[PDB]
Amino acid sequence: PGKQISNTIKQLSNLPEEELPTYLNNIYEWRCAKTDLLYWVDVLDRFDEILKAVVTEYGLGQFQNKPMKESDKEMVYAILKFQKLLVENSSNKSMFSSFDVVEPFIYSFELDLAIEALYLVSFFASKIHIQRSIKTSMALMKMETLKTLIERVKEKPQSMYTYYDETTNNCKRVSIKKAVKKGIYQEIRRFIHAIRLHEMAEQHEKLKIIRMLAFSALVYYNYTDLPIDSEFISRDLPETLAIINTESYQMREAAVTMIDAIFRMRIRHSAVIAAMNAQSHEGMIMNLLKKVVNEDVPEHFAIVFFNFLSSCFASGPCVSALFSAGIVQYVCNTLRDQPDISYRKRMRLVMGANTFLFTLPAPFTWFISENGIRILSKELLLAVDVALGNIKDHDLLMYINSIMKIISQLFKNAGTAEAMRGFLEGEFPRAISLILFHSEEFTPSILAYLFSAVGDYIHNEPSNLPFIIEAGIFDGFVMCMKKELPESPDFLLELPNLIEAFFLNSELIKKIDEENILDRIFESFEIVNLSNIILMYDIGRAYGIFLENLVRHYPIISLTVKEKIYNTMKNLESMIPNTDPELMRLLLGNLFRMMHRAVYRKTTNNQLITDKGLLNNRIISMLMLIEIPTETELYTDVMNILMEVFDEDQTYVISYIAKVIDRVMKNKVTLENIEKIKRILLIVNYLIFKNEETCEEFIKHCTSKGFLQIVKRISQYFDNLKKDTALVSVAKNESLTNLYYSFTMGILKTVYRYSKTNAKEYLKIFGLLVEDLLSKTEQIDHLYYTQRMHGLKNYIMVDKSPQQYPQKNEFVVTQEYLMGINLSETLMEHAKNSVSMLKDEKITMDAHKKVVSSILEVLSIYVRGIKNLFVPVKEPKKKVCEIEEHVLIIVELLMDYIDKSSIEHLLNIVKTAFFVTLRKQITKEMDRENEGSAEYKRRNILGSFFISVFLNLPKEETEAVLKSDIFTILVKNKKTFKQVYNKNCFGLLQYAAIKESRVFSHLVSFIPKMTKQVGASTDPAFLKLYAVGLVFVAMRDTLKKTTVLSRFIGNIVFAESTCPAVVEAQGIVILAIVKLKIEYNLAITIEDPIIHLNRIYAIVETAEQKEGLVILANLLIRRVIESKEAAKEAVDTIIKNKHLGKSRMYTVHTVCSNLRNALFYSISSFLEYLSSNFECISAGWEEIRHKIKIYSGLNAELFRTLFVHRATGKMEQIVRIHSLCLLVVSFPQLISTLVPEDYSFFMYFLENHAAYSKSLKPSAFQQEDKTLAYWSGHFIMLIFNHTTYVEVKKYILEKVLELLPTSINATVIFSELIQEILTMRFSKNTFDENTALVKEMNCLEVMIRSTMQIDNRRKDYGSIMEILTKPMEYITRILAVDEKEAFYEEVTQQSSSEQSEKNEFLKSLCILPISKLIGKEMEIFNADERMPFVQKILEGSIISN
Repeated sequence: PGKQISNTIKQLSNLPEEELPTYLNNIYEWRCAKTDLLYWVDVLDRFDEILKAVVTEYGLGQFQNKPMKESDKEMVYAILKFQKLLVENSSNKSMFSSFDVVEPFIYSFELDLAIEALYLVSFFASKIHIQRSIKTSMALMKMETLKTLIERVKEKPQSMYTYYDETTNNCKRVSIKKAVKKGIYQEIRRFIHAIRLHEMAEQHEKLKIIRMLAFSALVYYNYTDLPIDSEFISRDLPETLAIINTESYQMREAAVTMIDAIFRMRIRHSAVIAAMNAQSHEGMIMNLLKKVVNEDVPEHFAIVFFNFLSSCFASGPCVSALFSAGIVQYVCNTLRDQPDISYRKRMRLVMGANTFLFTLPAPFTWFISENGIRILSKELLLAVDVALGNIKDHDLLMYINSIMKIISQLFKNAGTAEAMRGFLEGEFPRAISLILFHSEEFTPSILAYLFSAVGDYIHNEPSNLPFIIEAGIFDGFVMCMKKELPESPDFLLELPNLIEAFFLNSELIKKIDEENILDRIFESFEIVNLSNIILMYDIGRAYGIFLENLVRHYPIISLTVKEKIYNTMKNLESMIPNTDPELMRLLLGNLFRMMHRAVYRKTTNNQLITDKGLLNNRIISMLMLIEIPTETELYTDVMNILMEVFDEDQTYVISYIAKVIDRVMKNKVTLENIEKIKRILLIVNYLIFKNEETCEEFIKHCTSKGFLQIVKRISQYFDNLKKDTALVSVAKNESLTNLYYSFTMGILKTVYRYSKTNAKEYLKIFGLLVEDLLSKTEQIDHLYYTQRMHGLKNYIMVDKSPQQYPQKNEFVVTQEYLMGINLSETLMEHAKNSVSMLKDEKITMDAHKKVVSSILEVLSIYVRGIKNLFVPVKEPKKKVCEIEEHVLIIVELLMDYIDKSSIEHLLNIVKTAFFVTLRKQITKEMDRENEGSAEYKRRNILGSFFISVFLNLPKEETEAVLKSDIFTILVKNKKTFKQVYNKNCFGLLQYAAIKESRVFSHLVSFIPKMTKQVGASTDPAFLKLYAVGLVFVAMRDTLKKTTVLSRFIGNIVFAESTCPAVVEAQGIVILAIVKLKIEYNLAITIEDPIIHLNRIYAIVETAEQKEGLVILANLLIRRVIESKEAAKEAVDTIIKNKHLGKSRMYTVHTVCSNLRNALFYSISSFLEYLSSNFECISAGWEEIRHKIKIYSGLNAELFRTLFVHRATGKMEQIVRIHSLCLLVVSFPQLISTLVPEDYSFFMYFLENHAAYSKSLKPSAFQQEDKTLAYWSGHFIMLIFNHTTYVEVKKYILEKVLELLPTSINATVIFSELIQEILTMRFSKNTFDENTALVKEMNCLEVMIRSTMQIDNRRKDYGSIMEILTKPMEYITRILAVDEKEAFYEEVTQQSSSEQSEKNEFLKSLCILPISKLIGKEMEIFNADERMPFVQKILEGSIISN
């Protein structure tokens, strides 16, 4: 911002609309630096909205108010002109959203509005070729609307106007000469424009310049993807240059802007130069230059024209042509010949120069050869000698700025080193000395470019340096620096460069040391006003690099630089506590980011300027004063430099921080001191954590008595902080205790993880800290026990075995460390005392649960690595048996207080008590003999207690651990078997039953007792248990037992239910019973399942997750249909699927897992297949040598009976037809035996299929309607594809042909029916007979008859035609082609939640192959079991066979 910026913003925002033009007219030109548009957002919005109000008052559609007020027009005219004036010197113009209002001003009746708005448009879209981002801003209006102004305006050019319109497609006139009423005299706007051009001819020159402005604006939006031919440049460019050369100024303004637009896009610059006459010395732009220097031109047009020239000077060939014309000699002649030209003319000349003296090197070479530099010296000296003794002339100082810059970039460019020859010889030294001696009254840019050029020339050669020196140049420099320095960025940016350039000589170094100019260089940081500039630019990095290179090349002043810089850090640290916090935050950020690169580098002489002790003193003094956020860059830099210093020498750093923290500790207790200790604890935590490798001395000092006494005093002070809550709140006390404990944890982890840590020395400090902790525990206030006990848990955590070996959970050496402390006695004391308070009822029950869970986990993970725990081992059972006795005592003491937070730890305890057994570390014989053991009976009675405790909870909590391997042995006892069977928690029963065999040994005996309770049990768990038990006993009896299955006789009847779980249970029971009956002789007889089937279909409507219901229904129905031979052949095909792969498959287990469905389907079939056609399975003994459907026993009558079911509801009919599709796909042979009369029922299928049109989508539809239509059509087309049945196909093709021409939708859907009939090809020969049958009936005749008969004049008629193009074309292509290639041809040659989930479920439904159907249906029976005893015993049977 600034002073004028905000003042103009507020004036344009507050001044009334009547007074707005009055103040606007004062500011004729922007005499200020380039700004940004983001500050005038409010001004832009106000001007835009008042423009909307004005134009809406005018109508924006008809311009009804032709006689308009002068106040509003003057207001808008000034608003536009000065908005433009503000905006040419602005930034970020892609956000300009006021563009949409200017279009009606172009067509407005007052053409001052139009000229101003089009001037704004010209400026805004003149930058398209450079920025290219104004596409969004200027896309508010079309680029095609204003094309009515291609025609040239003459003296009343046209009294005839022709307009072109649609539909009529004719051109005619509308009278304009009437002009009776102002209302009627892109199309009414075009009519208004016609009236403007014809009726009002007095202001015909004005509308003429309007038309040029509008055509130019169209060019500016887009110069159009352009018809660029040779003739385009041949007429457009010469006509425009003649326009500029001959006619007036307003229109040549648009002309020069548009030719600049044409130039900048950089196309056809060869023809542009050729027609441009730019290579001639007197080209048209140089002709304009002569005109401008001779006769005055308006400032706006002059600025635009010279910006056009500057754009021209950017391109290569263009500047080459201009230089060949002699632009350098031209401007040199104009400069030499007359001194009376204005400063602005030479300003424009040198702004051109700052481009064409750097675009190409040849103009620079000729300029050097043309004595140009000395001419510049002459003009500069005369300008400055006129300057002296007079008031501030803005134009003169801007000219001097321009001279300084042009010389600065001329010297800086590497290829422009030709100017070094004539600097000293010319009056450049005198001019630069004069500039230095009067720098106070000059623009700071003058001085910055001066310093830049001086430094560059000094660096160019040291030959002429003294001639600079004793000429008083350095004297003038020093006396200039003595006065208060300018507050400019570039001045202090370029000062170090000249300092180094002077340092190129030793005498200058000794003199600057004598005069100490570095004082100001260093002090440049601590200025509040300049601090903003320091924020903006990267001054700190520049200072750091400068000082680094200075000390690198010149270590002579290293001592002085060091002393002065440390004095500067001390001075800056002095003003920290007594200034606004953000000020030190940002100043310290700057100072640290500059010392980051200034000090601690790897170059030479940096070790001289890196002092560890003093820098540590200053950094610690900084640290104990200010709080620093983590995410700030200053935090990162201070951490980086401090860790580098610490890594340089850890010992002195830790010793010094220790003594400083002790000394500040012994002072008064203050909250600021609390912040200091907090931050010091945090920083020591980070430095401990970041330490990758540690020296042994650091570990020893951490174990030194001084360090531990410091830490114990810290603990004492923290306890003092715990004295009162008002000073340190409970949250603050908890936080400080947590951070202190975290420090202890970190140091303990570091010392333990240290290589070959001294066990005794580490245990010494560990014992000291734990005894301090337990001493602090006896205090009555136990509210902080949570973090203390978490701390002791972490103490257990740090002393743990590395467990590097995978699948290893056992203490390596930490067991002895743990047992050497007698922690068990402390556990006993804590347990009894906690139960004592439990009797005292002063603790919340949930708090009691969390306390006992904490105790349980402490004990569990304290003992889980104890060796030979519950192991009957002879020698080491002296104390581990005592530990087990303690554990049983404690668990007896806490028999009634096991919570969900404790059940996992109880599982951990039981896992530890049986670790080797469940990990199969037993030999099945050592376990078989270890029954008579003290540890064995102990763990038995404990397991009894755990079962008793677990059975005291509701089902919800027990569901978490319903599947644990511990129960496999817990229920293995028949006593516990029946005890938990009485508890009715059968999920454990199924899981352990799958995982264990003796549980089945008892369960099969149990089954006959509960065979009677099955009837209408209405329980999921009981029924699934019955099913799984029956199937498992059936397979076990097939495994050469047999006689057990024969003894089971009974019968069960079922009732009706509405709850789903009951119906899935009944369905699974039917599955099991029918599958067992069809395969094996079982005396249990059940009724006809079809009643339960229609139950399922009647109920699937309301139930959720119908996927299970439908899949079980389909599987059971094919079980009913299928026979043993069909299943055996299907299993054979499944085996052959892998058999043809001939992979390696060395292990039996992987093959069994991949084919679990084949194994568990019918074990007899797979066993006989492996006996005869054995696969390529190594079988654990070398390698083995390796190597149309007709089915019987089917139930076709049931299919026929369900065929005429004719249900009513939507979803169950959809399910039934899906089942029909699946069964016919699986079993096409059943359709062959249907009654020859049922074909009349296909009417329903084809009708409800054709009722809905998927192509012509009707609204108010349901997704279920789409599903029904798709599936109904799919069923019949599947009959076509998958069946070789001719007569039924002939009958149905008849029916479809008669029903086709009934209606338009019927015709479309029937043509699509035939299309999908012919598209996907089931088989080659079958497709051939299909084609023969379809051609025999000659469908084409009648269907094309329907094609042209229904032709009617209607809106959707045409759309129906392109819909129907594809079917006949495809049929004709197929039919005409012979049988051989016809098969080879192709085409084109929470209510919402339930609805969404059921729709997605319907979408998921599709046809699947039988094998994965088996897999997913019997996943329920296997319960996704991986390695049961079933697979092991089957592998044994296979191996033995």
